[PDB]
Parts: sequence; structure tokens; C-alpha cells
Amino acid sequence: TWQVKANDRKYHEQSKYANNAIKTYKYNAFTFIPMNLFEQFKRAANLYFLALLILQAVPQISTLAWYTTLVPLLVVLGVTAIKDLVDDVARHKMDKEINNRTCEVIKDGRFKVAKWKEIQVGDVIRLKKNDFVPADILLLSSSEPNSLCYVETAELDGETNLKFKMSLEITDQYLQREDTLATFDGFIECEEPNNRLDKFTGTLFWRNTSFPLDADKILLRGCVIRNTDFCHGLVIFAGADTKIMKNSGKTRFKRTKIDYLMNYMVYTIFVVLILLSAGLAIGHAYWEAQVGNSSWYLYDGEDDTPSYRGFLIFWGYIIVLNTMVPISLYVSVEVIRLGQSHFINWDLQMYYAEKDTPAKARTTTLNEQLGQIHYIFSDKTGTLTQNIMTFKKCCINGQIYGDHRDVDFSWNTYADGKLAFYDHYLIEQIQSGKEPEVRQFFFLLAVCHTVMVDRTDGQLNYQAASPDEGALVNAARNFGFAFLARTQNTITISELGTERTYNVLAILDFNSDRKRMSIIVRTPEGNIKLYCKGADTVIYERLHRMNPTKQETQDALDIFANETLRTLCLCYKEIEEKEFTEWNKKFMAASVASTNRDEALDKVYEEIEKDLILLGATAIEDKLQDGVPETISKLAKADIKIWVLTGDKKETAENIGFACELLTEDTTICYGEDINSLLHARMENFFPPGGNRALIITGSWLNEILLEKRRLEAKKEQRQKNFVDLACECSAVICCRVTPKQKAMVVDLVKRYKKAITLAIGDGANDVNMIKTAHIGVGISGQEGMQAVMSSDYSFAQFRYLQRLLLVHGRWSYIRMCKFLRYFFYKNFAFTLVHFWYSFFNGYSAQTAYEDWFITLYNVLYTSLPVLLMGLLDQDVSDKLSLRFPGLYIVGQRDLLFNYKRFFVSLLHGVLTSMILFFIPLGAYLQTVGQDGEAPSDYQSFAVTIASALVITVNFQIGLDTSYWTFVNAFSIFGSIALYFGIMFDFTASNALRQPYIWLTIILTVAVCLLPVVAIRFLSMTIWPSESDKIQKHR
Amino acid sequence: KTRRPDNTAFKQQRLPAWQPILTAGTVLPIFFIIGLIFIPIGIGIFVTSNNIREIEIDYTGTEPSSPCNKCLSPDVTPCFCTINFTLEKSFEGNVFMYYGLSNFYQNHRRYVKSRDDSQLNGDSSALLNPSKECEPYRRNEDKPIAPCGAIANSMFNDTLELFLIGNDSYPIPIALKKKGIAWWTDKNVKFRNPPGGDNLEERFKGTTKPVNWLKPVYMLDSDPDNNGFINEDFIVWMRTAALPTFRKLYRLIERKSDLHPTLPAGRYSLNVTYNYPVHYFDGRKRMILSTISWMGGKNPFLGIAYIAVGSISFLLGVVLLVINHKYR
Ligand SMILES: CCCCCCCC/C=C/CCCCCCCC(=O)O[C@H](COC(=O)CCCCCCCCCCCCCCC)COP(=O)(O)OC[C@H](N)C(=O)O
Ligand SMILES: *[C@@H]1O[C@H](CO)[C@@H](O[C@@H]2O[C@H](CO)[C@@H](O[C@@H]3O[C@H](CO)[C@@H](O)[C@H](O)[C@@H]3O)[C@H](O)[C@H]2NC(C)=O)[C@H](O)[C@H]1NC(C)=O
Ligand SMILES: *[C@@H]1O[C@H](CO)[C@@H](O)[C@H](O)[C@H]1NC(C)=O
Ligand SMILES: *[C@@H]1O[C@H](CO)[C@@H](O)[C@H](O)[C@H]1NC(C)=O
Ligand SMILES: [Mg+2]
Repeated sequence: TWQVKANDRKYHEQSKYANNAIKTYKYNAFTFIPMNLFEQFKRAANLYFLALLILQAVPQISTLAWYTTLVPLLVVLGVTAIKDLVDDVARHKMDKEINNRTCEVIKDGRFKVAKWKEIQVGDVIRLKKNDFVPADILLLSSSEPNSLCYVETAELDGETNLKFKMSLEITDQYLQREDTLATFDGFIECEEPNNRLDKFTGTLFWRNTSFPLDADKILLRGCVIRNTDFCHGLVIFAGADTKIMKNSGKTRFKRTKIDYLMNYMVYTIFVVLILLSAGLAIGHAYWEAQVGNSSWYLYDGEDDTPSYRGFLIFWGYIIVLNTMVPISLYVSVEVIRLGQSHFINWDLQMYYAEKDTPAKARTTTLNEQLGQIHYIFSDKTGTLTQNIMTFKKCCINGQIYGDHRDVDFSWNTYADGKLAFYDHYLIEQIQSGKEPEVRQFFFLLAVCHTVMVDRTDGQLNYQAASPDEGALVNAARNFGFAFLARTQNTITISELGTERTYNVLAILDFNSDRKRMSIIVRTPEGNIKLYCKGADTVIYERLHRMNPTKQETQDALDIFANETLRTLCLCYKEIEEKEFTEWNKKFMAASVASTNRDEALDKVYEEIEKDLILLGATAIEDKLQDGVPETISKLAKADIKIWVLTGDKKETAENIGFACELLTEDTTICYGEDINSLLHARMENFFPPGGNRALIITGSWLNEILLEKRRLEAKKEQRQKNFVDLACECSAVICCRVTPKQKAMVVDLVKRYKKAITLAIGDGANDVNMIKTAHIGVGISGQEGMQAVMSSDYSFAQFRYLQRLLLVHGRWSYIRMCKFLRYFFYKNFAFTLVHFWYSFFNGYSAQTAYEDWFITLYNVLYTSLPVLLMGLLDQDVSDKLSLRFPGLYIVGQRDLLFNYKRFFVSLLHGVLTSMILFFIPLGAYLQTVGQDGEAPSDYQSFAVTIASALVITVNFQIGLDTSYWTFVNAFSIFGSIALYFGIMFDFTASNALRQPYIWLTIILTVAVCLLPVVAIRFLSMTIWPSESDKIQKHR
Repeated sequence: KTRRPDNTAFKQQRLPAWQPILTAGTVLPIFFIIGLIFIPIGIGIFVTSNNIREIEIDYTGTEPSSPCNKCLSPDVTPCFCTINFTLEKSFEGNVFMYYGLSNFYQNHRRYVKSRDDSQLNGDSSALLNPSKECEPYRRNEDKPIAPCGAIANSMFNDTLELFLIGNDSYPIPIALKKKGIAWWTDKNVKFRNPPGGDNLEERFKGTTKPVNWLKPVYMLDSDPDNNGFINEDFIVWMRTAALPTFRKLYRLIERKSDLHPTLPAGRYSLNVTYNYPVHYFDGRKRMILSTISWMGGKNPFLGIAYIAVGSISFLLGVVLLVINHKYR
């Protein structure tokens, strides 16, 4: 059990306590270079090229120079190494800033300044207003009565509203002063460190008495102390034990599905490479036995048995056929990846003008995975919504206002200008004062609330625990009725610029079941009013007969509910003098603990709020980000399922779900109670909710549903799969009140039990764990912390830009990458397999069919640029057509462009091209090429003929593959051929290409390689046209 | 974050471009124009190749009952054979005399590399220091081999002569030019004698002959312009071949001054000095006489290949046309 001793730095120094310093970086200044263990082992290609470099080093077994393998290998390793270095160096800066944060500590006798690193468990600290909490501390005292404190848990959940916290009663009345804190010695036996944020189990042993502790007395590390001058607490969990850091996952190396596929494709190529080389090695051993040993012209000394001769070339043929997996493929992928990522940054349609922030591809490796997405997990506050909650409409008395009929707000000074009210009739009525209902309506908003004033630098800023009250009180200020300030016994409000101090005599509280609030305020004249406010259902249950506005407001509430506006009914009463005085004695008697204080308070509360007269109803708007409902529908047409994981309340999460149109009137909402019955039913036995189409679960229900010995592990494995199976067959899933770690476990659950590619989008530290867990992590810009942005792969400002990231950049990047991979293998299998066929005509001696200077420059000059441009400038359809037809995105979801079938078809294409490229020149030379004194039929001419036919064929193939023929694309395809035929015409080899037969052989070889392809490509689209083909055909 | 991205066609992915689509109006014709060009080309090559008079004589002497089997076991090193052949049709124009070798892997990796191109280029430093590349024939016993390597050592060294058996039965030797049988670049650029001196004897001082050569490289030919590394026969051999079955140019028979055929049809006898042993590895020596043609040599393969590929394009063109019409 965790034990904490106050003001004792050496109580448990007798390691298990973690110092308050954090460590998120991965590489030190020494263990950075050993990252090669990560680069080499994870990707088998890097190991293969390392084997080649070692293999080509030994002169005994060599056929190609090694300087052409080291330089590209350093580029492949270098670029990835620098990318990880800059990312990790950035993580060092974040840790340094957090660690170097300043605080105050009870050192010996006094409060002396210290950094966040120097904080340790059992350390008493003092925190001022607007200071970050440095560790999980037990609140002891504060600057305001009852040691009452407020915190902004923006990192635990994305909400900004203040959270209410208290301290122990005994500690409140003794630890107010610094001197008593210095000598404070309290022993705490609390729970072990954990990631649960809403629960805390512990007791404070102090003054020979035990006092239980709850979550309402513990301030966590991600909190910000607000609206309180100072507070004191002793650290309990520090550094890595803090619940925020337990709610944080590791930064993994994220790589794309295609990256994993290439590993499996490359494994097969190794098997063929060993089998081809071994088969040719065996043939040489046989050939050396029969023909080689009896060939006097081949004698070379160094008598080697044919078995040894066969052994040596096995490594020779490994080097000859090394480009079956070419290093140029991975050097070129990085160029493709970097270019595709800069198109996200350069996008003017993903650039937010007013905030002046473009998109940023913070990870350049995952471009083609944006075209693979199956699930999107998104935050609510700040991601789907703007986090702005304004007062839109009100049914004052009987009439409905805020209808743009006939604002400057200059008539009142307190008007900040945040409100965008357009109706002018309401403003006229307020100033006119003809109807007293209008004055009382906004007076109630400025009275019945728990909102709190700041009054900092002459600004009348408001802070509230409930955003609804904060919006209503802000609106009341704009309409003259400004809530100036409140003391314990009175509340001061400016009625149209006139100071008026009301002495409140009783403040009714708000509860989840109560669903309302009221307040008894005595006007200065002497009258007593019960200003009430709450939900429509509970309020109407406590009306009286004479109310003639029951029907009019009921219709107004329906109108407000139609446009998804949160509503509250307003009421007032006219308590007499003696009636309250008799009841005040009863109410005061109910304030004591007595037995429970819950039943007594509920009983007296119900009698208080009888016979209420209505003033109207309000309609608050929780603004959605622009283009959110249009984006959610658009991404749904791409068969992308969007789950909303939010740290907010269920009521607000569901309301935004309707506004986003994730939930509709057709959807039937399944709650946590409904799910548990079904999951249990399947356990004791596709789900019936397949037609229900909605699922709203709280973080508490997630723990029970996930249930977080050998048989127990099986139940854990089974229960998780059952929930994921049920949840995935729902149109919308909204998870509310989930911790940052619960956000990630939901992403991980879909990743494991569905093999789906997941995208996590959000803002703030709440979403960093799922941003780090998902295959693609997007950070919405706007938070000054920039914590979700910094941990994200991509980062733009508006949710609506998810359309262009997925349907344009992700869709194209998948097409361009798959096209690049399929061609790059073809052009190298068609190139390196000519040596395989020539082995049968040279004694399996590992002699190459090309000149040495052609083997080096093939992938460098003659076939390099055209595929890079096709991998950067190829578009099947324009951006406008990409967004008009989201159904094109499904092509990448199902992996229809790169597969085992598609990869092996490119090997068959390459194997047949190399077969044709060798055996037509062979036939044309076995008998007679144009033969005279100045003639080919040499080995140089044979190598020139295949190289010329190979360069033209592969460069013509990329022309067929290319669908976006820019001038740069055209120049490179014909420029690559023109460069090959320019280098070998003095800017021997040129001699072959001046003969009619040498050019007739090349023309024949090219056509036999290309014409069957043109037929198949045309035949493929005519009987099996693709979605892109139909759009382009009908374009 | 930063300022607005600048608006350019490349950066906004809106470069002016052309979107080709494989329509029936574009692929159907090329499958017919290609077929219409590959058929006449195939006929043109095929007919011209058949119009070449060529006689090939295999004097390896492996089979018994042949008048050259005595040289397979040369008790006396100088061996001679006489092969009688007849030309039904007289040859016309220039006639090239090749020698053919079969099952002779001149494209072996262990063999193609066995040379010192620097020494052949006429490098004094490399003349006495042949590279390790020609390791097996670097130095004979004490001093370096001038034509180092297995390629130069195993040089074809049979002497072939042609005699015309006239009506009088008296053989008529036919003039055979041994010049101009190598590439112009080979003679004047790639292959050169070592610098300095005027006599080839002095230039090649302190350099032994190859092991298998009977006489040094000094007197490969009496003509000073055809001896040394610039010797035509030596140059033709060192220019390696691509496949085991190959033929190399040996002699030139220029056009006769008179209008009569260069080799009038009749009786001919090949007098060959059997020196090169090839029967150890089942090789077969040959002698080829061919007549020049303006359209290259005699290649029946290409002509047939164009006919096949040219005809298949029509089949694909018709099949694609028929398939389109069904799915139009
Ligand atoms: C007249 C008009 C002509 C216009 C076009 C002409 C072409 C000009 C092309 C220019 C771009 C060159 C691109 C080079 C790609 C690298 C391929 C490669 O790597 O080929 C390694 C050898 O490459 C090297 O020697 C070093 C390359 C450094 C690359 C520099 C950075 C990237 C430049 C990007 C340029 C971007 C340009 C702007 C883009 C908008 C051999 O692969 P490999 O053979 O598979 O294996 C051999 C075998 N394993 C072994 O052990 O021997
Ligand atoms: C024509 O070329 C052939 C090679 O194909 C020559 O035959 C080779 O002759 C050399 C000698 O000059 C042989 O090397 C050694 O000869 C000594 C005798 O001096 C002998 O004792 C060794 O055992 C060894 O054979 C070489 O073996 C031999 N080649 C073969 C395949 O047997 C031939 O001499 C050349 N003739 C002319 C006229 O140029
Ligand atoms: C070939 O000709 C020579 C000389 O004319 C003669 O001795 C020999 O018998 C002839 N052989 C054949 C097979 O005709
Ligand atoms: C063939 O040539 C050799 C050498 O040049 C010569 O001695 C012989 O008389 C010629 N005629 C034959 C062998 O019939
Ligand atoms: Mg948020």
C-alpha cells in the first residue's frame, strides 16, 4: 500500500517512490546510434542490404562493386535516423520545459521556490492562481473559506469548466498558515498508483485520528488551479505515479500496412533468390564436371573441384541477381514519401485563414495509410465543436425571440461583444420596459447560477462549473443584467447600469437527479422571490393552474429542440414574509448532518419549489465546427465509421451526436445498461443491436463491460471480443466520461479484434494517448499547449479538412504508392532476370548480360525519374471528383491495388519481359546479325541490344501506367530514353546501334513486350472497368 | 502556425496535364498499323535472307570415314586436311570467309575477364606489369606474357586456304585478304602497339610470348601495320562472343576485276592446317563462306518473328475489335 509521510524526504528512502521528473524521450546522446538495431531488425530489407555489402566486400566471391551499395544504404538508414532524431530532440524540449516548471515547496521551515523535478512524494507545496498542479497532491488549505478550491482538468478531460474540490474539515482549520504546514506531519495510506481518475481510496492518519480521503480532495497533475489565490497540498504521486502519466502510452514507430506487405513480398523474393542462385550453382557444378574440366581454354590454375566451383558462384549469383530486391526502391520511397507529405503542407484548401495555420505532415512515412482508414476516433470538445457555447434563442413570456427580426450593444457598458445576437425587437423591449417579463427573465439568468466572477484587470470575466450557466450569465450581461460579484450572503447585479445588491437567504443546489436549481433572494424593498431554473420535465411537474403560458412555451421548447438546442425552463415565485421565516428555520435544521442529510434535503427542496410561475425558456447553442455534419456524412459514404470518444458528460455528448447527425430520429440509442444484458446473454448462449445502430456508453460502463487465473484471462479475452463485435456493428458509437487511457484502449480494441486501420483525431492532452495509439494520429490546432498537435502525425485546424486528407491526399497517396511499388519491382525483375536466362548459355558462370556501367546506372539514370514523378503527380480523378465520389476511397480500404495477387502478377510480368528481352536477341544472334568487317554478334553488341530494348520497354511501360501526363512526366519518360541513347553516342557501344538489324531486333523485342500489355490493359477495362475508369470515361 | 502556402500549380497538385484513356479508337488501329508494318518487314527480311548464298564446312573430323580424322591425334604437329565442296550457284560480290566454333564458351565469366585492356591499348607501364585480372597467364616463368590472359593464349591458329578445281583438275589458289576484318575502332583506338621505337622487336623487350602460341607476337604478320596488338586476326579473336556457337571473320574475297562471279560455281577444295584442338570438349570447327547483302546478313529468325508477331497483332486487333463490339 502506498505510504506518504509529510515533510519527510527520507521516510522511505531506506526507488519505489518516483521523483517528480518526467521522461518521454527515447534516445539519449549515447543510445541513439544503436537505433540501427531497430532499423535493421524490424525491416528485413535493411539486413539483406547489409548482407550484400558484407558479401560484396570479400574479393574471393564478388561480381559487382560495393561502393554502389554503401552509399544508398547510408541514405536509406540516414534519412530515417535523422527523422527520428529531430522527433526525439523535440521530445527532449517538451520534457525540459515541463520539468523546469517552477513551484513552491516546504523546505526546512519556509516556502522556498523549487522546480517540478525537485518535488517528491510527501512534499508540501503552495500553488497560486492559474498555476499548473505539479503532482497528485492532497488539498489541505486554501485562500477562501472552507478550504474550497477550483481546478480546470483540461488534460484529464478536454473540458474547460471549473471542477469543484474541497479539503478535510480538520485540516482546513489548522493548516491555513505556513508555520503549521512546516511542522505538519500526516501519514497517508492511500491506494497504489493507477490510471483511474474519478476514484481515490486513502486515509489521512493525523492528530491520532483517521480521516478517509476521496477524489474530491486530490488535485491531479494535469490540473490548473483557478479562481483561488492560493492553495496547499502534499504530494502523493509524483512524476510517473501521477494518474495523468499512467494515462499515457508509449511512442511507437508507426508504419503503414503496405510497409508490412512489402516485408512479406520481400520474404518471397529472398526465397526465389536463394532457390534461383542455388539452382544455378548446382548447374555450374554439373557443367564444370562434364564441360568445364575438359575445356582446355578455360584452364586457370588453382585446381578446384566442381563442387567448390559451384559453391563460389552461389554468392556470385546472389550478387548478380541482387537487384531482385533493389536498394533503389527504398531510396526512391523516401523521395515519394517526402513529396507526398509536402502536398499536405502546401494545401491551400486545408489552410485555416483567420488563425493563419496550414496543415502539417509531421510524419512523412504514413501518407499512403491515409487511404486505408476504416475507423475514425474523434474527440468532441474542440474537435467537432468550437468549444463556444452561446445563447441563441429564448421564449420570454409567450413570444419567441432571437429570430433576426426588427446589434450594437453600446447602450450597456458591460457588453463584452461575444454574443452575436441579431434580433432587435428584444433590445427595444428591454430598454422600453413595457413588459416586466423581459426584465425578470434576464434578471433570473444573472441570479440563479453558480457562476463566479474574476474581475481581473477591469475585465468582468466569468468562470463556471457548468458551461450552460456560463453562457446564460454571459448573455444576461450583454443584455444589461450583469452579475457584478457575489459574497457569502449577498449577490450584486447591475440592472441596466444601476447597482443593486440582493441579500440571498438560501441557495438551492443542483444534482444529477434534481435536474434543476433555484435561489431565494430578498429584494431590497423587502419581497422574497424563489428564482428557479431547470429542465423542462422537472419544472413543468411543479407548476400551478393559473399559468397560461404552459402551451406556448411547450411549443417553443419543441422548436428549440428541433434545431438541437439545449433548453432550460425559468420560473419564479412570490414567497411571503412569515412563510419563509417558518421554513428558513426548517431549512436550517435540515442543513445538519443528522443521519444522511440527503433524504431531508430532498424532502424540503421539493416543498420549496411548489407553485411556480413561468418566465420563459432559454436555448443555448453548442457551436459545431464549420463543415462537421457535412464531413461526417461524406466520410460515411467512404465506408468510414466514426466513433466519438469524449471526456464530457453523456448528456452533452449525446446532444452533439444529434447536431452532428451521427444520431438521427431513426437511430435507437443503446446505453450501458442495455449492452450489459446482451453481452451477458451471448456469454451464456449478428447482435440484435445491428438494427439499433447507436451505442452510448460511459467510461464507468466501459470498465464493467471490459471487466477491467487462466480461465479469467479467457473471459477477459472473450468479453472484450464480444463488445467489439457488438460495437462495430453500430452506425455511431459515442463513449463519454472516458479517461485518456480509456480512449486508447478503445482504439486498441478495434485494432486487435477487427484488424482495422484506425485514425485518432482530437486536441489537448486528453487525446494524446489515442493519437499515439491509432495508425494515423491527427491533432487539431488551437490549443496553446500544442500537445495533441506535437504528438500527431498530421495537424490541421478544422475538422472539415479531414475530407481532403483522406479522400484526396490519402486516396491518391495509396494509388501512387501502389503504382510505384508494382512498377518498381517489374522494372527490376525484367532487368535482373536476364542474367538468369543467360546462365544457360555461358556455363552458369555468373556472367552478366549487360555492361558493368549499365548495371550501375540503370536504376539511377535510365529508370529513376519517370517513376518518381508518377509517384508524385499521378491522379486518377481530380480533387473535385475525389470529394464528389467518396466511394472511390473503398478501393484502398479493401487493399485492391497491392496484394499477393497483384505482387506476383508483377513478377510474372517481369519474368516474361526478361524472357522476351533475352530470347529475341538470342534468336537474332544465334545465326547471323548483319555480319561483315564492321559488325555486331560480339558480347558488347549483345549487351547493348538487351540494354537498349530494356530501357525503351520499361520507359514505355511507365508511360502506360501514368495517367496524369504532365509536361514533366512526358519529358522524363522520353528524357530517360534520350539520356540512355545520349550517354552511349559520345555524348564500341555506339557501333551496334548503327546497324539496321540491331535496331530491328530492338523494335521487335519492345513490341512483343508492350503489345500484349496494351491488349490486356484495354481488355481489362472494357469487361471489368474500375470506378475511376467509369468516372474518367464519363468525365 | 506559419503563413499562407504560396499558390502554384505544382504545389496545389493542379499542373496542366493530359489524361490518356485506352479507348477503342486508339488501341485498335495501332494493333493493325503495327501488323501492317511487321508483315511486309518480315517478308522483306525473310526473302532477302533466303537470297544469300552461303556454304558451311565442318572440318572438325570427329566422325569416322572423313578425310580429317588423322589430325585428332597429331603424332606430327603440322597436320593438313583436304575437304572438297561444290557450289551449285556462283557467289556474287564481296564474299566473307569466317571460321565457326561450337560448344566454345567464350562468354564464360572466368574467360571473358581474362585480359588486360590497358596492356592491349599500348601502355608501357602495363606492358611489363599485366594486371592480376589475367592471373593464370601473367608471367610464363620469369618475365610477363605480352598478350596476357586466357583469351589471347587460346587464340584460333588454324590456316584455311581455298582452291578452285578447274576443268583441268589443277587447283587455283584464290586470293584472300587478311586486312580490314576488324572494327575500325579496334584497330585505331582500342588496340595499339606499345609506344616508342620503330621495330616491333625492340618495343616488346622483356616480354615472353603466351604459353600456347608457337611464335611470339612480333611476327603475327609480315606487314608492320598488321603485327603486334594491331594484328587483324588477333583483334578479331579477342573481341569475345556472346554465345557458345559463334563465327569470326577470317578472310575477305573482294569483287573480281572481271564481270565473272567472285567464286564461279564448280569444284573447290579446302586446304586447312589443323592446329586448334577442339574435340576434347566436343567442340566443332567450321568454315563459312557468305555473300554480302545490302540488308545485313542471313537471319531467318527475324523474318519469321516479324511474320509471327505481325500476324498475331491482326488476331489481337480483330479479337479486340470483336470484344469491344459485344461490350460497346
Ligand atoms: C535529358 C533529360 C534527362 C532527364 C532525366 C534523366 C534522369 C535524371 C534523374 C535524376 C534523379 C535521380 C534519382 C536517383 C534515384 C536513386 C536510385 C538509387 O539509389 O540507385 C542506387 C545507386 O544510387 C546511388 O549511387 C546513390 C543515390 C543517391 C540518391 C540521392 C538522393 C535522392 C535524389 C532524389 C532526386 C529527386 C529529384 C527531384 C524530384 C522532384 C542503385 O540502386 P540498385 O541498382 O537497385 O542496387 C544496386 C545493387 N544493390 C548493388 O549492390 O550495386
Ligand atoms: C595452336 O594453338 C594450340 C592451342 O590450342 C597449341 O597447342 C598448345 O601448345 C602448347 C605448347 O606451345 C602446349 O603447352 C605445353 O606444351 C608443352 C610442350 O612444349 C607440353 O609438354 C605441355 O604439356 C603443354 O601441353 C598446349 O598444351 C597445347 N594445347 C593443347 C590444348 O594441347 C599449338 O601449339 C598451336 N600451334 C601453332 C602452330 O600455333
Ligand atoms: C578430295 O579431293 C582430293 C584431291 O582432289 C582427293 O585426293 C580426295 O580423294 C577427295 N575426297 C573426296 C571424299 O572426294
Ligand atoms: C596445303 O597447304 C600446305 C601448307 O601451306 C602445303 O604444304 C600443301 O601442299 C597444300 N596442299 C595440300 C595439302 O593438298
Ligand atoms: Mg478537445
